[PDB]
Amino acid sequence: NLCNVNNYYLIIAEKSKAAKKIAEALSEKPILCRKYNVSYWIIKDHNSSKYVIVPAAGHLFGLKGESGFPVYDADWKPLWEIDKNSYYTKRYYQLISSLSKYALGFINACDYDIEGSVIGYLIIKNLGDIKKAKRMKFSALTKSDILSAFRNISALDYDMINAGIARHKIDWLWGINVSRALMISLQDFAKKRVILSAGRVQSPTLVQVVNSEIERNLFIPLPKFTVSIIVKIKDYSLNIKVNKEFEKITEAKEFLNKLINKTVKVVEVENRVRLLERPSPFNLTDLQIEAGRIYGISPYNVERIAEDLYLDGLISFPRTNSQKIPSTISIYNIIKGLENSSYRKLVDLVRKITGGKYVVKQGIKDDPAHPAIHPTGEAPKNLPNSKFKIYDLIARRFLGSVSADAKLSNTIYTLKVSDFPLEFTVSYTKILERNWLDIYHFHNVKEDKPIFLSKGDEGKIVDGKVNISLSKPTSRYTKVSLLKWMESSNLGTEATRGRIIEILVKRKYLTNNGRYIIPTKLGFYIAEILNKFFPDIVDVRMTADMESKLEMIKTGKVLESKVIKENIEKLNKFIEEYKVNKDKVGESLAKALGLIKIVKCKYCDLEQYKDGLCKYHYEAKVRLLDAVEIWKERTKYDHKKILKRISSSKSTGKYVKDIVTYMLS
DNA sequence: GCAAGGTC
Ligand SMILES: [Zn+2]
Repeated sequence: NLCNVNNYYLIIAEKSKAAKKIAEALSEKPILCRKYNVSYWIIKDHNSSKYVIVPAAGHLFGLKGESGFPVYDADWKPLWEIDKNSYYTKRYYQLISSLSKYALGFINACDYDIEGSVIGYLIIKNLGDIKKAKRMKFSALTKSDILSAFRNISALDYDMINAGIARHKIDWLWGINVSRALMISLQDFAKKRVILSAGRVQSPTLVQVVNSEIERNLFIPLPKFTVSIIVKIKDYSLNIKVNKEFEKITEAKEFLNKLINKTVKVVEVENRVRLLERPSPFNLTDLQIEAGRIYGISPYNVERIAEDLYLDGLISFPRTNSQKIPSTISIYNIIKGLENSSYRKLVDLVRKITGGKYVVKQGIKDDPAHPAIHPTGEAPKNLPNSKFKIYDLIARRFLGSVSADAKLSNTIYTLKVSDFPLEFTVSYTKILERNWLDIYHFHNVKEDKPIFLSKGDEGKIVDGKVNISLSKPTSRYTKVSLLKWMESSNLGTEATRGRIIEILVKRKYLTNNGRYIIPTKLGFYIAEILNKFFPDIVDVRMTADMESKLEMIKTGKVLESKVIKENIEKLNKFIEEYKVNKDKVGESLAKALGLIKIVKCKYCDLEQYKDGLCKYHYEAKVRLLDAVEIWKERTKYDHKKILKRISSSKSTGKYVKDIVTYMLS
């Protein structure tokens, strides 16, 4: 049988598609084999050496520690021996273990990042011979990249491996201990056993939602005033908002008074042609943001649809931060694949506006292991509309990036009020060449109605208004805008961000208020408890500091052992200081879950704090009265008018509106 | 039991 083979080198890939692609790169007829119901590949013909290519399935090993508190040591163990979720990995473990027995040497061909180095290391270490190990380094999954990596096989980068291991240790230490400190404190106080968690990523994310929700529910809009004018010039009546703001309504009224009756004169005309840049290809964060804005799909669902499309061979590997396509990726093969599909009409358009040359508009962000998300060229069949909407975004985004920047004709009129130092512009845009706007057609570009003015034309300011504008709070969070905030803060990875948000929901820390996501009462107190006794775990700075130490490990500037001991010092010091207050923590937690029931606020479910009000409803009144004074000085309105306008604004925090409502009776 | 991180 063809699948019998001896004296080969064992090439370990991170996933089954990567293994297949490597096998296809090294032989034109690689041998498909099957054992423990896992596919693997034999190469009998690559330059007179034998190779077996076997996929892992993500991590096959994970840290495992003792039970109890606190625990400052853990061991790598088979994931299936500890986690019944990842029982899926056992058959991969068994296959690789079997194949390692006859192998002459081992090559880690997992993805070229910190986690890939660890996955392959632990597999070779525990199932193979780490003394006979080498590394394959490729940043894309093309034959050229793979065969070049294969030719340039090097020794293991232990600095990269140790950074990866350090990341696991740090996250295990803080995640497990602090999560246990939460559960153990409640257990000793309330004699209740509930699942509570904290972590380097999930907890700064919870606190962000909680802090924003607090400031928002306490927000009072403050008033400012701007002036708009009516300009009669020739057949035209122009309504112009003057770029000047006023705190006091009286100085806005004096400004408007000084503009009315004055003459305005066109002093400059500029006809300029602007290029509107075509988009770059998607990274997962861009795709999540766009799919959210255009279709309302949640970032966790976008991640899993993108995965299904990639498992179907329709798009490249989606868990990528890159917005770049490297030169080893055949654009021609994608375009001609998309020609043999329903997109051929758009391809013909791209071929037209480019003169037949497809140049990717390379984005800024990179990824060491993968290029940006792009269609493979394979034509889809039987995509439910939800999976087609994602595929179409990716394909039109890629096709748009290989097309042409759009051309805009801007007519800009500079008008000056004669007898006053005030200039202001009036402009309309007309789209010369839509170009990518017809391909990635998810961008509305406003073409105003043309206005024909000439240098020397004059008009009168015949009217105007003082316009009030009320200040605005921070916006509410959606799952996608939270995703965006995490990426912006460098929390999580393309894979974990969606999932970690869903963890915060499953722990009942956050919940869905329709479109939005809002903290629960449990979430509120967990943020407070964690900021009080474990503030490091609640700041995005912990990830920044950890990333910095990890880059030092990767570059030979520090030892993993130091970083872990330092981490243990900080955690333990908090652990010591914690288990004195550990019954207050359980107490706060007991209140958090509604076990210590309490006297409720006059207006909500929170615990009353002063004058019959919870601490936030009390602060809402303090802040309201301060604001009401500011409104008085600025607007000259009477008290009832101020309240009723504050009660009218969607910007007004809920807690404030409860008090205003009451003040109005 | 709990993290964050791979992938299924
Ligand atoms: Zn209250």
